[PDB]
Amino acid sequence: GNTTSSVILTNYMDTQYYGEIGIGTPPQTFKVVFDTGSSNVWVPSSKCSRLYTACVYHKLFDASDSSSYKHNGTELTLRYSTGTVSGFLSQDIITVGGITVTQMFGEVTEMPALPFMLAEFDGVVGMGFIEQAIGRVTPIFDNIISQGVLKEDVFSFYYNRDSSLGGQIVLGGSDPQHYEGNFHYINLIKTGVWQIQMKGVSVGSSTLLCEDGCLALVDTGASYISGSTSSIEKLMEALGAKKRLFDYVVKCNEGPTLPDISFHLGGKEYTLTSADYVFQESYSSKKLCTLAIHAMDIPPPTGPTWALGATFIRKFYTEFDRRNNRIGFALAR
Ligand SMILES: CCc1cccc(-c2c(F)cccc2[C@](O)(CCCNC(=O)OC)[C@@H]2CCCN(C(=O)C[C@H](O)CN)C2)c1
Ligand SMILES: CCc1cccc(-c2c(F)cccc2[C@](O)(CCCNC(=O)OC)[C@@H]2CCCN(C(=O)C[C@H](O)CN)C2)c1
Repeated sequence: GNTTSSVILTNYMDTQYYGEIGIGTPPQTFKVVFDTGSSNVWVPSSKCSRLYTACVYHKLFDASDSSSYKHNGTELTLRYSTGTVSGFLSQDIITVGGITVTQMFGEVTEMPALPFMLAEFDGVVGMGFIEQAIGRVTPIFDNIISQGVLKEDVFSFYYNRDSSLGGQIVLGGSDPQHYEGNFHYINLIKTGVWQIQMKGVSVGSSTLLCEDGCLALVDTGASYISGSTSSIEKLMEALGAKKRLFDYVVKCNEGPTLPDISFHLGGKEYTLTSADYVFQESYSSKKLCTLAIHAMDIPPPTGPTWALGATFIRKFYTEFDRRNNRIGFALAR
């Protein structure tokens, strides 16, 4: 097949990037985040108790409203760093862009208030490998490969700066409009996860972290860049940032003067200036500005690892290659 189809993404405050997918006949619309860090697709369910407030505020899937719905009903539990969602498995036809697929997805009957009452998205579409899929359910992208409609077996991500297009994901290729130059490709350490070897982390001129090498998970569902607590504690100390309850902050006036942060991947230096990784709401010295970096300790086998999230993707257009098991990087525009 020659097909390459694009899905438009809505950018909410440079934290949450989501798009729309139909489910069933007639299609039921859902706002979903496309996450390379998880392999499962799930949406809120009409069987979700209203005692969970998230199921009131978000859109619910009604199985009996779709004639293509096929019952499964196996228990499913997904674990994130934030907590757990629970539900049961179902199967229906899912539309993404111009592509339709019959897909096994979760129907979530348990949706904790924290985080999900802060979610502008209804659900998640896992772009990860089947190796990470709870219940070993075929991921959506694998079902798309089987259809052989794609021009290529690769898919790419584009995240924009809030201010116009929000963001775009392309299935089957990349969009030259949103990147310049050529892609620099880096192989995955192993199949089953989107992760690449990182040869170190630099603050300004000196490389202060990840000196002997570390893991970098490219995560399209990650809002920030996240490293191990040990790494971050040293990074923020070097930047002079102060730890709040949630975030790391710096005096808003000092933000533009913070040094650059470079990530060394595939022998090349990937730099993020203070303008890239700092939220500047004001430049006043009397206000504190949030940093787009924080600490998250990812448990093995996946961790300990860095996570390169929207902060990183925003500057660098990312191509995910299934056929060759590699990740391309190009300057975003
Ligand atoms: C479906 C992923 C997920 C799971 C749990 C909570 C949230 C969530 C949330 F409900 C409300 C606000 C913010 C978040 C996140 O900031 C990411 C939001 C969507 N990602 C996006 O657009 O990246 C461009 C998360 C907050 C906790 C740490 N996060 C993760 O661990 C996400 C994993 O990297 C991806 N599976 C981000 C999102
Ligand atoms: C703003 C203080 C803060 C710090 C750290 C985490 C949260 C948090 C949280 F606890 C629970 C849910 C969602 C969030 C955030 O989505 C960021 C999550 C990080 N994800 C990640 O690294 O994925 C790999 C925030 C939710 C509100 C909007 N956010 C902002 O950063 C707004 C800033 O105040 C703007 N200056 C993100 C909040």
